[PDB]
Amino acid sequence: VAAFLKNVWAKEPVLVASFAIAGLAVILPTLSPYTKYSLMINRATPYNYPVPLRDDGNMPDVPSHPQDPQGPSLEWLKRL
Amino acid sequence: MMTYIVFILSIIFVMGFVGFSSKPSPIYGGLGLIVSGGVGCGIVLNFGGSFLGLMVFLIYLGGMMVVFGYTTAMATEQYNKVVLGTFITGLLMEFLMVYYVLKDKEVEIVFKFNGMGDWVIYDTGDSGFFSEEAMGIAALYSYGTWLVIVTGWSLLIGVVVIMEITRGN
Amino acid sequence: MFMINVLTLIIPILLAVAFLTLVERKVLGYMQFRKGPNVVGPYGLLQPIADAIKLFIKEPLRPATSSISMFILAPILALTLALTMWIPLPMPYPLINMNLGVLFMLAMSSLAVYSILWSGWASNSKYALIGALRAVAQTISYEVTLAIILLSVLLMNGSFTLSTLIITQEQVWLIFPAWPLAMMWFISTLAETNRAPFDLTEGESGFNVEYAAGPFALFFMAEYANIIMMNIFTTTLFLGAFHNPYMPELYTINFTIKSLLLSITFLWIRASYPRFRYDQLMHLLWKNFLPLTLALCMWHVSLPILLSSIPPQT
Amino acid sequence: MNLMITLLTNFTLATLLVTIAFWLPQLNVYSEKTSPDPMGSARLPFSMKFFLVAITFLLFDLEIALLLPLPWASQTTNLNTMLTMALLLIFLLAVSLAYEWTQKGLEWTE
Amino acid sequence: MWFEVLPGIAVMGVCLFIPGMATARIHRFSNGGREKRVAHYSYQWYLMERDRRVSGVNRYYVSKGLENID
Amino acid sequence: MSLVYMNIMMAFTVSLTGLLMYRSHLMSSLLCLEGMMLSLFILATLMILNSHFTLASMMPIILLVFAACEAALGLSLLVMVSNTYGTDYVQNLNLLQC
Amino acid sequence: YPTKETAHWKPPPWNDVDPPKSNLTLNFGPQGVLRLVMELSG
Amino acid sequence: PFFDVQKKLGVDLDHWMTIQSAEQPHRIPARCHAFEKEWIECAHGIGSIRAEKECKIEFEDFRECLLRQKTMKRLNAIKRQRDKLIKEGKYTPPPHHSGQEDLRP
Amino acid sequence: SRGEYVVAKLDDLINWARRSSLWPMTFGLACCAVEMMHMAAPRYDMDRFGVVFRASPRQSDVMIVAGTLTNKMAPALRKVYDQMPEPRYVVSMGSCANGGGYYHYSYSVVRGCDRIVPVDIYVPGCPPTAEALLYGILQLQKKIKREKRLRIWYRR
Ligand SMILES: CCCCCCCCCCCCCCCCCC(=O)OC[C@H](COP(=O)([O-])OCC[N+](C)(C)C)OC(=O)CCCCCCCCCCCCCCCCC
Ligand SMILES: CCCCCCCCCCCCCCCCCC(=O)OC[C@H](COP(=O)(O)OCCN)OC(=O)CCCCCCCCCCCCCCCCC
Ligand SMILES: CCCCCCCCCCCCCCCCCC(=O)OC[C@H](COP(=O)(O)OCCN)OC(=O)CCCCCCCCCCCCCCCCC
Ligand SMILES: CCCCCCCCCCCCCCCCCC(=O)OC[C@H](COP(=O)(O)OCCN)OC(=O)CCCCCCCCCCCCCCCCC
Ligand SMILES: CCCCCCCCCCCCCCCCCC(=O)OC[C@H](COP(=O)(O)OCCN)OC(=O)CCCCCCCCCCCCCCCCC
Ligand SMILES: CCCCCCCCCCC1=C(C)C(=O)C(OC)=C(OC)C1=O
Ligand code: SF4
Repeated sequence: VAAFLKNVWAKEPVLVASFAIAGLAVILPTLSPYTKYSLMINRATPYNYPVPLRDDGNMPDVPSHPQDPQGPSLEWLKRL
Repeated sequence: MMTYIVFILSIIFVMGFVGFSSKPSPIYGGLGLIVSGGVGCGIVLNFGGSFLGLMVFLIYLGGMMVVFGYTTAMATEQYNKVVLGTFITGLLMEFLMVYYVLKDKEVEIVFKFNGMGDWVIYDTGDSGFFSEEAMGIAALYSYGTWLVIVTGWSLLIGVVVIMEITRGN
Repeated sequence: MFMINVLTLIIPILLAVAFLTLVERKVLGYMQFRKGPNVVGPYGLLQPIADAIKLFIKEPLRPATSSISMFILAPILALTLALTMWIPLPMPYPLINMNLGVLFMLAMSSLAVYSILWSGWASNSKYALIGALRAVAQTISYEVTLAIILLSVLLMNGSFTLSTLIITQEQVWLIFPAWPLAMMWFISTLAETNRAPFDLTEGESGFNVEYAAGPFALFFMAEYANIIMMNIFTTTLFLGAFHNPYMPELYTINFTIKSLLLSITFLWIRASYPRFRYDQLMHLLWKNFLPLTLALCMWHVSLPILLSSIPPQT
Repeated sequence: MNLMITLLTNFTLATLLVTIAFWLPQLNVYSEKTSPDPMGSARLPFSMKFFLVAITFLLFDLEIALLLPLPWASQTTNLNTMLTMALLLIFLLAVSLAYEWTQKGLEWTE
Repeated sequence: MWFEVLPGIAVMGVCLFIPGMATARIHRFSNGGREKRVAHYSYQWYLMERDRRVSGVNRYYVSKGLENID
Repeated sequence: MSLVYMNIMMAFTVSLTGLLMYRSHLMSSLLCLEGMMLSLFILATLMILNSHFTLASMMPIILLVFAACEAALGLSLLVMVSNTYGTDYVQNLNLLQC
Repeated sequence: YPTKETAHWKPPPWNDVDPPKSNLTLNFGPQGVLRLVMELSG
Repeated sequence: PFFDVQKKLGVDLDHWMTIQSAEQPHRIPARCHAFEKEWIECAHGIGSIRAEKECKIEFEDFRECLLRQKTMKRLNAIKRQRDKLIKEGKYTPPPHHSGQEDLRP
Repeated sequence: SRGEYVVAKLDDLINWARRSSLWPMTFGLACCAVEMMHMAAPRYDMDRFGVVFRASPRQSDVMIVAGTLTNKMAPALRKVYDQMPEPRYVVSMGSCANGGGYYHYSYSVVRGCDRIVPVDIYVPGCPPTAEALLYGILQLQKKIKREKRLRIWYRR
């Protein structure tokens, strides 16, 4: 597990680098704390028009204006 | 005349097929299919298929017809009436199609075809900050999971198949 | 007014290719402890003109061609593709600003093997055909790592737009996150243009030996246009310069200096190494560059996700 | 439209230079030449290995064609699935290369 | 000595400097002293055709500001 | 319907009748087969781009890839025929009459 | 039922294997100076 | 044999690319989204035999959205009559159909 | 006259371009090949005259016959000469190529390469020095400089 590894690093350093970089690419996004922010930034990107809701009278979480407090915010993106 | 330009390309497209379907030699037929691929790519590009047209260049022409011409040049050792008659037959049938659908603005071979320029069938809006075709191809990794699995498996199996049958053992 | 812009693209291409031959002979001279041309012009500046006039009045070699038509089409295709590779190049503004300029260049460079193949078959020499098949197999082999390295870099760009690649590199050169991609890219562009140590068309017959001095000169100048173009594309891709939009000539001077140094680096690599054997650069591609290229493609897919550094689409 | 003008200009300049290079030295009256190759007249022997490297190019080029929408696919909101399928496609290209290795397909043009 | 190669490098560098300088000056001449409008997406083309319609001279680059309203 | 579809269907039928009437070479047959595939690509592409059906924009690429793999397989079969007879002539492939 | 058309047909082989029905020679001539005759096998 | 594995196991292998009115990336509608939604909501569940004769109107509107045959036939008729009246000289086109009207926005 | 002046200036132009871009094909037969290699070596450096090092025979302008021509190779010499495009010149370098040399009375040597090909410059020596060969190449350039192809064409 250690003599074989030094053997293949002596013989085939191209392939050892290949399998090592591939293993990092596989396992490292599951261990990264910033994988969540990739998802959060891709859903924060407004490609479509924010089609507004008809005010039935009881929607306390939906704002009446963009500058209202309620609604989704992007403080985390400006700060990080 | 420029409002008919895609139609004009399509005419050349059909002409290019009468190039290789008449089968002069597989190398001139390869050249005719290359010219056909380029003009059919132009047809694709003029509807908004930029990525699909560059797939016609990179993968059909620069990828596959390279291998056709490569394999063909390793055969048919280097140095007809039926070819010439077939070519003029296909050309005269295509120009009779052109003459009919331009004199009548309508024709019916198997289906009814309008004779106006094919600009009339388009949409009059915008797609915003994206190509819709680019996002539909980007959806191959988000929505096309089964399609990716079966295509990549078929390509791996195709590698295995070519290595099995080209060995002779 | 646009036609003037096309001519001011493509006539300076031919002039730069003309004087690249002089620069190659001079630089290969001084690296070989001798001088290059300094008799014909002052400092040899009339050597490309004299050589062009010599080649265009040399006797036509007059081959018996298997096909006359493809023998005509192969220089036409070579020069047309070597001139159309320049039109999306952002330096700082491209002639044709297209959304998929990277993929356009990859496609039009993938079409360049037909000139080699058609000229090899259009000759009656079987050994010239064997050399053409070897050259085509070499070129299509290194196109694989071209496409995959180029994809792995454009995962940091966000699009296939070549002008966006300047915006991508405003804070740092893209050779810093992608120097292994840069070095395999650079050797792959060295093997695309059949450039030494990958020049087996001069290693012991070329695919275009049946052409006369004029048409072989046209193949030669299409090859050097490809060389300057791929060095400019590598400069745009990994060494992207500062761009003030009110002063575009700063970017033009900067990418020009970097592309000249990279073309001279091609000249300096051919003054340094012996050739590969043909199987040895096949071994270089399939067993060395392609596994690293696939591994780094996995890395450059997963890396903007794990660091939250996905570039924008627009 | 500007692209078609530029293609026509590049193709026309290429055709003009090819016409000049094939017909400017034809004006001379040099001499008629009688003129009566490593292989003499033996037919071109087929190489299985050049065909195999061209087919391996074709199959890896199809796998590349699958890989080409990744700079767009990274913009999705189903990123776990996108990353899984991207790593699966590059891994299947690597498995294709490994099987091409281990059955001696990359040999004498390695 | 080695600086004898620099005239050819200078000629070739001027020949590479010409296309970008030319296309920058032609874009500023053809577009009102400004950059050429980059319309990669149909929204950008929509805004550009709206500029061509609101200019009144069938030129997209002729911009109309607050002086065009009351 | 639209006028370009007439030409793309007529191209498919021309490549069909070329593929359904062999002359001598199997390579010319494979070229007619790939012309059929190319016309299918163009026709699918013009429909999907016309209809703005977004998810089927990945469809013609798929139609390319499989069929090009198919083309690869066909080339391999031709080469094996060429490694038996020296030529890819379709009249050599007549042993299975008895 | 043999007819005049199908009279030249013989029965197929028993193992269903038909009999299989060279290598390159190059003259690298005098074009020091050496002439070489190569027999290559790929 | 339609072994409906996808409905049995609850997986979605290929239903997503099946119709134009399905969930699209970036909520991009097809040009005939509304017609196809109306034809599907008409013909749902009642079977194909009843769906051919009972949902003929929605299906004809959707096919005429897809291929635009009646629309292009009408444009043919109007353009042909206009060209005939221009040839006879009994009609003149307006300035806004000749390009002399300083477009709207 | 005007036409004589024009064909004189065009003769000067094409002779300049031909003598300033000579491409040699060197038959490296014998000991004179070593001295042609010294004429390419950095002291003398033919490449600064526009004379490239080892152009291919189907694009070369001059055939330098540098060595002993034997009877077994004289058809190969003549075949390479017949494959050269015109204008082609022949520099005979050294004594064996000039007249047979030290092997003149041999059963197997062609007594000078001028029995096989037409020869323009005879460069004497055994071997001639690299400087003497470069002298012969500059004399060949001077011979090209006084050619009168278009003046004779205009006067015929
Ligand atoms: C773009 C601007 C320029 C870019 C740089 C290029 C400038 C220098 C160019 C010099 C001239 C080169 C001329 C041609 C050379 C051809 C020969 C050659 O080099 O072949 C390639 C050689 C081939 O080696 P080889 O063939 O000699 O080796 C023997 C191999 N076997 C045993 C199979 C026979 O090397 C490579 O293939 C490497 C390519 C680049 C690799 C970059 C790796 C970066 C590091 C990754 C991580 C490593 C650590 C592990 C993981 C850690 C994680 C935390
Ligand atoms: C899990 C992550 C994803 C992994 C898959 C993706 C990888 C990306 C790179 C693609 C590589 C494709 C081609 C791989 C072929 C491997 C088989 C092989 O090459 O075997 C032969 C080789 C000996 O070479 P030989 O046959 O003699 O050829 C002449 C050269 N000497 O034999 C060898 O050289 C032995 C090779 C195997 C040992 C390599 C060990 C590297 C270990 C790195 C650290 C661990 C990284 C994590 C992943 C697990 C690796 C086991
Ligand atoms: C973007 C920039 C691109 C630049 C490209 C060009 C780079 C190199 C520029 C040229 C360098 C210097 C050229 C000098 C040429 C030789 C001049 C000369 O001395 O010629 C002498 C010759 C005979 O003279 P004679 O009178 O007989 O002498 C006896 C005197 N008692 O007389 C003659 O031969 C007659 C006169 C010939 C003159 C030829 C001049 C050179 C032609 C150059 C063409 C390109 C010019 C630049 C183009 C781009 C800019 C517009
Ligand atoms: C109506 C009248 C005109 C008729 C048509 C003619 C058109 C113009 C043609 C060019 C000018 C005509 C004269 C040509 C040269 C004649 C003089 C000459 O040969 O001078 C020799 C002199 C160098 O002396 P040299 O003998 O080399 O000595 C070695 C050094 N010890 O040589 C030198 O100093 C340099 C000579 C350079 C020759 C001119 C430059 C090259 C040609 C440029 C124009 C054509 C090509 C354009 C570009 C083509 C593509 C790159
Ligand atoms: C043997 C025959 C002769 C061989 C020598 C000559 C041919 C080979 C060399 C030239 C190759 C021609 C390539 C033409 C298409 C290239 C792809 C392309 O158009 O990409 C650019 C661009 C896509 O980017 P994008 O920005 O998304 O689109 C504009 C949206 N604002 O899209 C656009 O800008 C679209 C512009 C309008 C559509 C252009 C259509 C071009 C004409 C049809 C194809 C012509 C070539 C046919 C022959 C091919 C080779 C045999
Ligand atoms: C349109 C024509 C423009 C001028 C021709 C290209 C520029 C001059 C290159 C001359 C040249 C050199 C120096 C050269 O060394 C060489 O041999 C390798 C050539 O190929 C035959 C050449 O063509
Ligand atoms: S002239 Fe003398 S040195 Fe030269 S090749 Fe002959 S024997 Fe050798």
